[PDB]
Formats: sequence, C-alpha cells, structure tokens
Amino acid sequence: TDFQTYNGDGFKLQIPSKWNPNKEVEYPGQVLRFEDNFDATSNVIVAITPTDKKSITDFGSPEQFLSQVDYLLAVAIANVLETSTAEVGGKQYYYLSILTRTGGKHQLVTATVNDGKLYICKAQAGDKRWFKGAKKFVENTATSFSLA
Ligand SMILES: OC[C@H]1O[C@H](O)[C@H](O)[C@@H](O)[C@@H]1O
Repeated sequence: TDFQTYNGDGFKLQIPSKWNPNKEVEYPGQVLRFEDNFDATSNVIVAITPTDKKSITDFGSPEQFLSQVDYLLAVAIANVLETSTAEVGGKQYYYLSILTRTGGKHQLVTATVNDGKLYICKAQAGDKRWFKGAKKFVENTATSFSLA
C-alpha cells in the first residue's frame, strides 16, 4: 500500500506511492526520478549506461565500484556505512549505504550489469525524513530494484 510497483525498461522497483516524477535530469543515464512533493531531498533515481563489463563484480568490490561512479554523489565527506551482495537469475547485485556531508544525506545504491548495460538505482533522504517509520522509503525503494 505504501509503495507502487514501477515497471521500467528492463527493470522493476517499488516507489513510495505519494512521490511524483520529475523530468529534470541530474544524473548521466537517468531514466527515472521520483521525489517527495514537499522535500526534493527525498528521491529515487534509476540510471542506465552502456558498459563493456559482464557483471557488477568486474568493477571489483562494492566500494571499488562506487569509486568508479562517484558522479553519483558539493559533497565533502562520503562514508560507506554498509555493503551487501545478492544473486538473482544468475545476476550479481551490489548494495551500498552511504552518509554524505557537504545535516547529512542518507543514501542507498543498488547496482547490477546486464546485456551491455550498467543499472544504478539510488534513493536518499535527509535527516528530517530519516526516522523510524520513514526509512523504508529509502531502504525498500533501493533494495527492491530488480532486472525484469
Ligand atoms: O510518514 C509517511 C511519509 O514519510 C516520508 O515523509 C515520505 O517521504 C512520505 O512519502 C510518506 O508519506
């Protein structure tokens, strides 16, 4: 109920039901941007770019991957808090949770590689929307990202 299933070009994810699309492009390869109408710092994007890589693991570790796409994050401090990996349909997924400072922004990145394309999903919220009951709008959103 709190989320709506979004079917995109070769992917799917859960998007907070009250968020609205924004056509303004902020990221290279951006194909999706949804945000809280009342606070644009709460948002999710999906970006698709060409890659010669065959798996997200080709980048190295999750942290090594993030270093190579640091355009995703003026940010003065970026702390990787936790990482994870998963495998679905023979495809590897990387997950990172990040706190950035120029309070801070709470960001979650999901990434995978398929069919000559790099897929990145990033969701974020500021302190005002980082509280018990609202974290799912960042966390479920980003971790729900799947190839389809
Ligand atoms: O508490 C519920 C609210 O939490 C956050 O502010 C979300 O951005 C919003 O979409 C949701 O309705």
